Amino acid sequence: SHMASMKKKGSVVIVGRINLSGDTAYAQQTRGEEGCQETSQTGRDKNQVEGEVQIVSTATQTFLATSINGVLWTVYHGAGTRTIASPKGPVTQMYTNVDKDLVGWQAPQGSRSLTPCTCGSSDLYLVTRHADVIPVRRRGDSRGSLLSPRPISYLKGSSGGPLLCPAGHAVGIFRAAVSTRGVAKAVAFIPVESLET
Ligand SMILES: COc1ccc2nc(C)c(O[C@@H]3C[C@H]4C(=O)N[C@]5(C(=O)NS(=O)(=O)C6(C)CC6)C[C@H]5/C=C\CCCCC[C@H](NC(=O)O[C@@H]5CCC[C@H]5F)C(=O)N4C3)nc2c1
Ligand SMILES: [Zn+2]
Repeated sequence: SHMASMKKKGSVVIVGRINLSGDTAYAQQTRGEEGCQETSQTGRDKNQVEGEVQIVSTATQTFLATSINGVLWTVYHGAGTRTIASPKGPVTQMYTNVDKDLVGWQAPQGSRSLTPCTCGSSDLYLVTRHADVIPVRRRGDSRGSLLSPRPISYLKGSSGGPLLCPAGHAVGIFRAAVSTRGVAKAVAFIPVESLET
């Protein structure tokens, strides 16, 4: 049967975190590939969630997700409409806006949220999936220039991650990057003003 064969997409799965709790940022893995794949099909994740910045994966892609205002946020171009695995099964998005490249699920129990920035700073810090902290000078409301131009491979797979102000508040989450000749020159982010409700 055609219809009896039709499968459902898996869930997004938290497979790690970027620990920002001390004086040193570092990535932690909390689930390997096989467990990720199994957890994606069942949607049941018994792992204890911690921190603000999660490493997340689908069957095919991996990226980041950041908790702000009690919502775990990430990019639509990573997560699409997918549910997220939780200790109680798959959890449906409570926010979806493809026009902002944004989705959100209720923050997992045990997680913490970052504080939205109110400083109006232009000195930003992008945290990557590799726990690199990359100085960015803000350009207007939703863009930023890299102070230090690195290869664009350094930024691949960090969408959903936070841009932070000097005090560690969330200014937005990383959405896109602009390069020239393969060197990253600027970034676009979803302002924290939209990361609420
Ligand atoms: C499908 O529904 C939608 C809805 C809205 C929507 N909105 C945007 C902007 C969009 O873009 C897509 C995905 C996004 C991306 O790659 N995001 C990053 C990442 O890391 N992704 S990822 O985590 O690897 C991944 C893929 C999730 C797992 C962080 C970069 C890092 C490196 C980029 C490498 C080369 C790619 C350069 C692109 N450049 C660019 O578009 O610049 C724009 C154009 C001019 C201004 C500027 F904003 C770019 O950055 N893109 C291309 N797709 C969609 C799709
Ligand atoms: Zn701030």
